[PDB]
Amino acid sequence: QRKSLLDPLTQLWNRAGFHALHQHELELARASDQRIGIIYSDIDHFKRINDTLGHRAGDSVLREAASRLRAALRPEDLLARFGGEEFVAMVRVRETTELTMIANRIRELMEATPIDCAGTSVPVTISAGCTLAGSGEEPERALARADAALYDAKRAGRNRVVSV
Amino acid sequence: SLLDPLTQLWNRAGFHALHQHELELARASDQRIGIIYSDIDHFKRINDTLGHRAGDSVLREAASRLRAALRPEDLLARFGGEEFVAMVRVRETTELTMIANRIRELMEATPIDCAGTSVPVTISAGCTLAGSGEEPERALARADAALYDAKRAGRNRVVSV
Ligand SMILES: Nc1nc2c(ncn2[C@@H]2O[C@@H]3COP(=O)(O)O[C@H]4[C@@H](O)[C@H](n5cnc6c(=O)[nH]c(N)nc65)O[C@@H]4COP(=O)(O)O[C@H]3[C@H]2O)c(=O)[nH]1
Ligand SMILES: Nc1nc2c(ncn2[C@@H]2O[C@@H]3COP(=O)(O)O[C@H]4[C@@H](O)[C@H](n5cnc6c(=O)[nH]c(N)nc65)O[C@@H]4COP(=O)(O)O[C@H]3[C@H]2O)c(=O)[nH]1
Repeated sequence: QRKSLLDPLTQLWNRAGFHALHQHELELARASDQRIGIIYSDIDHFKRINDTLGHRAGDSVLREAASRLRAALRPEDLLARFGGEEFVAMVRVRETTELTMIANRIRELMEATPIDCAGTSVPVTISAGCTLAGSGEEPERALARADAALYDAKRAGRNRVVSV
Repeated sequence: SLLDPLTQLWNRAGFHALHQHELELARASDQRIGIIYSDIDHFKRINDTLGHRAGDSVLREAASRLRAALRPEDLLARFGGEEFVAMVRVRETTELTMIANRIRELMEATPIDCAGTSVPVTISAGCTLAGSGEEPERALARADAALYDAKRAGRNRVVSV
């Protein structure tokens, strides 16, 4: 099947599939009088995990992450993995306060429970940047603003959310 | 219209009027009609010890917390007394039970402000899914009965049936 729109490892959307889904969400969003929020998150200290315990361990962390995230969001919310240890969500909401709240939700639940990697339990946190797609703003533009907030989130110490 | 004057929530009439529409909706998205039936615990004690204005305020804050604790499409109603009925489309009763306990918890999490008087309140609920072609009223009764068991068991308690 023409399933090259998925991330093989986690079965989430990949960068390409994610970007194609934008337009239709723009439709839905204007439709239901909602806003389009992006949450861009990244697993903290991922190399440390990988280099220390091996690629399988890291792939395990990634799989557990994708799963927790998927489970913490409504069915219609887009969730993707572009590569590395980063998960990007797109949610239809009313205002940014709600987006931040969703972001810290994901963050806390990732922090709340360690992850089993071949009998070795590994504690992980996640950082996120999040923003609303501006009125008449293009998709990539908002994505980059969220990527940049994520950067600031890492710099500010990690395990935190930066709403912008 | 089809509203409870006091709280501007649906009344028994408004409830039954939407039901058939909720059936159609539930069928479309392969969901089940969930009913949560709840009653404020020890409500007369409040009315007596602080007055009908107070009792009426507690009722107003509940409608507001409940309503804020559900999604817009979830039906929230007050038939009368101090009881709030909710109708929510879901896929299995564990989900209905969680929703119920959530409402219960937030009701207990914060006293209710009665004009410079914060009063602790709790709520009890009984919940159930409607069977295929079941009369709303039958489902209503089953949840009302579980609500009763929840009261008899000690209140501040959910009974899923
Ligand atoms: N697309 C999307 N939107 C989200 C998500 N989480 C939150 N929101 C939005 O943010 C609003 C406020 O959410 P809230 O503070 O959690 O406050 C929530 C929450 O207390 C309650 N609640 C509603 N649905 C659920 C649920 O499926 N699980 C849990 N635990 N609580 C819920 O209802 C309140 C408001 O319901 P809403 O009117 O729907 O209002 C929501 C909703 O539009 C999400 O994962 N995806
Ligand atoms: N109509 C209706 N259905 C409800 C309500 N609450 C829960 N559900 C349903 O119950 C499922 C699981 O809820 P969950 O355990 O809280 O697990 C939730 C929860 O962690 C997260 N969550 C989703 N929306 C919200 C929200 O608005 N606020 C908060 N705090 N959490 C949410 O998404 C997870 C699953 O989302 P779902 O796929 O949508 O799946 C949901 C959803 O179908 C409600 O107030 N109204």
